[PDB]
Amino acid sequence: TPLTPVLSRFWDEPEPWTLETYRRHDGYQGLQRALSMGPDDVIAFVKDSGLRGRGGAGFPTGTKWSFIPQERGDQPAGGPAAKPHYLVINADESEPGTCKDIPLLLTTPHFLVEGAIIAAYAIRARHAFIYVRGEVLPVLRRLQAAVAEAYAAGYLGTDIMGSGFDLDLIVHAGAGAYICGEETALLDSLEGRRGQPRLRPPFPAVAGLYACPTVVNNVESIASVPPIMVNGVDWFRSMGSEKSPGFTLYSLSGHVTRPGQYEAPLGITLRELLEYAGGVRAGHQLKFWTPGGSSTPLLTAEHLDVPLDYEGMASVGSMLGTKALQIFDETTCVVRAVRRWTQFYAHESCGKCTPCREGTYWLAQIYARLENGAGTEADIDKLLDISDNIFGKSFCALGDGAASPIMSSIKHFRDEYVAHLDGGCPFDPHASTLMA
Amino acid sequence: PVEMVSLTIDDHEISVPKGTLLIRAAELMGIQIPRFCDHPLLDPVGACRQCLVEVEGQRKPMASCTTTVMPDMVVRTQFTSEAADKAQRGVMELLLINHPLDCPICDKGGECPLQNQAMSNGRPETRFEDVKRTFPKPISISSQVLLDRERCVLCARCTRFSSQIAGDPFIDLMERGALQQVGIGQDK
Amino acid sequence: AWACPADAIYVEGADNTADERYSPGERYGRVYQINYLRCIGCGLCIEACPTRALTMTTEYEMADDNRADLIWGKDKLLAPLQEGMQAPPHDMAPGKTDDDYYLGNVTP
Amino acid sequence: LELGQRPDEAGPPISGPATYPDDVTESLRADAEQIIARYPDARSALLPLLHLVQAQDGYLTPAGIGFCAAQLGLTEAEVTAVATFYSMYRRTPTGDYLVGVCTNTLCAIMGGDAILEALEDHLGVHPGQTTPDGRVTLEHVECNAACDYAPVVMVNWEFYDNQTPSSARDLVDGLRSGSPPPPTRGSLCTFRETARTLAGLTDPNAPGGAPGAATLAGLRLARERGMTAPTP
Amino acid sequence: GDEPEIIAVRRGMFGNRDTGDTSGYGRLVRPVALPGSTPRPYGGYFDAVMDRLAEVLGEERYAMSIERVVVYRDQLTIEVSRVQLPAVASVLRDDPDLRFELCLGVSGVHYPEDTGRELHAVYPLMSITHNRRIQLEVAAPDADPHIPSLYAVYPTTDWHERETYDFFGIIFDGHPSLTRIEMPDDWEGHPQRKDYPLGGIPVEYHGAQIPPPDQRRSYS
Ligand SMILES: Cc1cc2nc3c(=O)[nH]c(=O)nc-3n(C[C@H](O)[C@H](O)[C@H](O)COP(=O)(O)O)c2cc1C
Ligand code: SF4
Ligand code: SF4
Ligand code: SF4
Ligand code: SF4
Ligand code: FES
Ligand code: FES
Ligand SMILES: [Zn+2]
Repeated sequence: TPLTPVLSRFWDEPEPWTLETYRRHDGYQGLQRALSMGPDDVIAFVKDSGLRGRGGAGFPTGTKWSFIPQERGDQPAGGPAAKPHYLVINADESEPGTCKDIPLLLTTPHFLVEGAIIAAYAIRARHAFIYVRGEVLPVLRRLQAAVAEAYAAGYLGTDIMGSGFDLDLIVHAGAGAYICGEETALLDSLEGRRGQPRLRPPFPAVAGLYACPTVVNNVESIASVPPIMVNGVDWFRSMGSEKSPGFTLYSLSGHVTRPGQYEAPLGITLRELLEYAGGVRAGHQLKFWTPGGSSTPLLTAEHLDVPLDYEGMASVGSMLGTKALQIFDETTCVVRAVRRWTQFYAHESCGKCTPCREGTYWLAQIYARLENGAGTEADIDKLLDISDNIFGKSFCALGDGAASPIMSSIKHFRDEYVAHLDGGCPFDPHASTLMA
Repeated sequence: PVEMVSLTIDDHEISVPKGTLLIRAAELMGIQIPRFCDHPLLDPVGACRQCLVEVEGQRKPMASCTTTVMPDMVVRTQFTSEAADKAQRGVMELLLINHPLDCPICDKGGECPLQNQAMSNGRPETRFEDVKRTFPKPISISSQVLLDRERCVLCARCTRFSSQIAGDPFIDLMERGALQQVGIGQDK
Repeated sequence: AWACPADAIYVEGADNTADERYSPGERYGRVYQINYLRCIGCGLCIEACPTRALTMTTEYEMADDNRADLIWGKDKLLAPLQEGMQAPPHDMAPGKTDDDYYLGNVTP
Repeated sequence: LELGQRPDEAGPPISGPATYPDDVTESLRADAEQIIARYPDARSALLPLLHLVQAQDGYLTPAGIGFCAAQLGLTEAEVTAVATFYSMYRRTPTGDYLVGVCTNTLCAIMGGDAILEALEDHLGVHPGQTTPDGRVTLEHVECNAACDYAPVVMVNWEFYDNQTPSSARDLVDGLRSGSPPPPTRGSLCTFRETARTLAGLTDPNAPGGAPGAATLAGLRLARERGMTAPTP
Repeated sequence: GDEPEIIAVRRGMFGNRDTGDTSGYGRLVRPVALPGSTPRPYGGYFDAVMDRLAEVLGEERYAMSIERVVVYRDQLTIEVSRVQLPAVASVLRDDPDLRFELCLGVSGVHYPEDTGRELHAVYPLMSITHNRRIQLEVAAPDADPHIPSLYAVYPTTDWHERETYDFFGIIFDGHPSLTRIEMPDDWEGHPQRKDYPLGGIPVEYHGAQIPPPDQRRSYS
């Protein structure tokens, strides 16, 4: 399948982030089309679009919007008024490997701004929030400038284009916490609390921000909305599979020549993406890779030609995740990479769980002993059992994400794990440093 | 009229008021599900993950302390489900790895829910040959209460009480990850 | 004392404050009495002790004309101070901690 | 008494000045009112407020915790619980430039570990510590969503892409000695200014932010091979 | 009855009779039930012994006499109905196929929470001829602690009926002389009843004393 620049389309232009450039390419025409439609009509339009969550869950965004309980023509009484609806855009992008949201926001933030306005109109949310991680300050500045431009241009505030719709968009600069990227932890951090996941039910659709109905969407999911409001539904369905239609950003990174963001239809196999990138780092082969971020199970060359869509990744046993596509070649030690990911998870666990907290602590220590040569034959069986005790038992999916690299790496490279038992890591780290 | 829902725990049927938590139903039926963060008088939090049980139709084990009964639910605890027992024992193990070897000197010794539930639902010997987390102990959070953070299982019962029951949230879960620890602000 | 079937041991703990430390760790046995008119020599106490602090020597001669004199306190039960030992009220061995004492890595 | 955490504990507990001067509190109150004005719920402003105080000082202090608690009607305990949870709220005096080498798996094994070791040996400062000059604070950061831009290095959360140990050493030398090299994909400013920006009290219009090579790679390949969208 | 015999109801986790050292664990309710009737295919020779007992006793009499059959830990316990005890005892002793010539004694046990059946008497019977063992269990209420004395059938029950009367107050009516054997005849109360206090004294110590174990805490 070929590359399909849609969001990437405007880039390479001078100052593409400016509202002028965005308008120069049909910018905000989709918003006009939306406001010409009824909110429920917009929700149905997106549902027919088959757009699915780009934040890793893969959930259909249209149904997610439909779950918000608007007063669909029924007014049993004038009081108490229905709780306000909130649209939170998950501009947090902190999953390892995932670097698609940040370039998009930095280059064409008006895509996300228009999508957020359209979505808020769809769910009739009077207020919307862009929760963007604090470690991407350039993206924060770009997004704030874009929101200010939209306010000045009349796309935000009250009576958007005289449509009677009113929306106030707030850019919230979250502090450093990977877990905050998860629903109900995003909301908790928005509420000025510890970014820890909530107990579900109740779900954010009824008990979200400030205990009011809320929708949380990845910036990619929202940004894909304006492209489909124009060009119609059939255009979007023309890309990817029937169960996973549309285009998506793939963040080729790691031991691949010409790494970057490739906008391609869903289902493109890693083989095509590597071919476009020029293949793996010259003089080396593909050892392993993460389709999604570190949260998704590792994959090896055997799956090199599996379509990168939700169905295909599920068939292989992994998850499409955030299309992080982290690539690693022979020079890398799978034990080293998994140890670093486990350290990341231990650093990122909110601590609420016993499984995630304690098990990630233990796994980090075990992997440190493996890499240092203090490992033992029982350490591999431990790693496996501990991961089993973490996976599925933790409170949120971060525990499962922490377990996933360990389980997959063991399954694919028990040989390398055993080899580490001899005297520690045999691989020379300098071999993988891009000759830096 | 209160609505009675009915469900089978293990293989015994029971009727309980709608909205009842699985842990409460098991208590009424006489099944002892291990639990740390659950408290009948506190709003459930599902933190420790100790009360996991297998429920038909659910891929994951469900924290019985957060699961509301349903009119046809089928529940099998560690007494009648190898998966539930394995999950609970793994959680207990992960709970004990960082715990201090303080039972002889711990005040809670002999009356410690962790000791009793490790005996009833824990493995007999450790696999944790690694290094344990450590904190300075015991630090004083008030003139009356000493806090030994190493023994803390981060069940949040102290904090959840000081927030819900008494409106005095002067203690809260500080820090993040393995470093998370109940604490007062600075000196207040 | 917990394991004694005859309630022949009375023990009370106290904190090992830095100014006056008697044992490693944060607790020591401030008051320790054995009522040898209730002791049955079963040996469950020494089986119970998690520190080998309590042993049973082969010495047996014991008798008195007074009931009270056979309630042996900490002073009578403590082993004699041998060569290389210092007075109990002193800080732990340099560069050592409770775990070192229990693992046996302590020397005079 | 000696309540609370011991001062020497890991992840230094919030410490420092106990209270702000009257003028500082007045300016902070103005800024905090401005911040709180933009949220439906007052407590929702806690994270920005924590940034705001972290701009007044170089790091979170009991004075800042108390200010936020008073502003939002929370107890100092709740504010401390929120503050200690997030990594960007540094708990020690932070230099004018927070140099964070991304040492996550990808950026790490692709050079990041080498970059961090080189900076530790060059500055002498260990991760999390600050230079004696007080201008550079070395730290190691998790993935910063710049993976395609390998060995990324953040300077006050401004990107420096495709760094190398020599390049990173030159960057830190420039920061320490004065003239800072421009970020590859951002606009550099002092730590206090970035903290104020995170609170949303800084002008968003800033220079830099060009897409860069990696972000364009896909589009450039599409141009070369003429790949495009299917069109309506 | 047919359900297992609940002898005590313990509330709260950790086997704590009191309110609980830690809040929130006191809501568990677990009845302590001694095993109920065993399904008919009794193991070993128990099945044969019960078949013979039901053959010698009429179906009506067998139903009236045998309240329960419990095969626990490969041991057979016939919960015999009171009043009928002498008849079944005679049948067991005299019948050639049963022939339990050796009654080993009478043991009293008290179940203060077992309504209407607080007092139990256990008759361990052995047949040397067939090399078989069984137990008979006879329940009497605390308010009517009378039981038929087996003195005519098993003279050895004397000094066992007397001992169990002394320690529980079970009145084995028909016994030649049901006088106290262990306690002084002037003694008040029946020591082995659960309500009867242990009667210890505090153990003295320099500056302190340890109350008897019954007064102190326990987690049974
Ligand atoms: C630990 C964890 C971290 C996550 N981080 C992010 C994130 O940074 N950005 C994001 O868009 N989704 C993230 N998610 C997914 C969120 O749950 C997200 O709100 C949900 O998948 C909906 O995304 P959608 O808009 O693609 O449907 C994370 C999930 C977990 C479990
Ligand atoms: S799994 Fe980890 S991140 Fe998720 S709630 Fe539990 S401790 Fe927090
Ligand atoms: S809290 Fe820990 S040290 Fe204290 S008794 Fe319980 S298990 Fe032992
Ligand atoms: S200190 Fe608080 S969180 Fe820790 S175990 Fe006790 S009640 Fe639970
Ligand atoms: S030998 Fe020890 S345990 Fe046994 S009764 Fe005497 S003091 Fe108690
Ligand atoms: S008691 Fe239910 S998860 Fe902790
Ligand atoms: S690994 Fe460095 S930015 Fe992602
Ligand atoms: Zn290695």
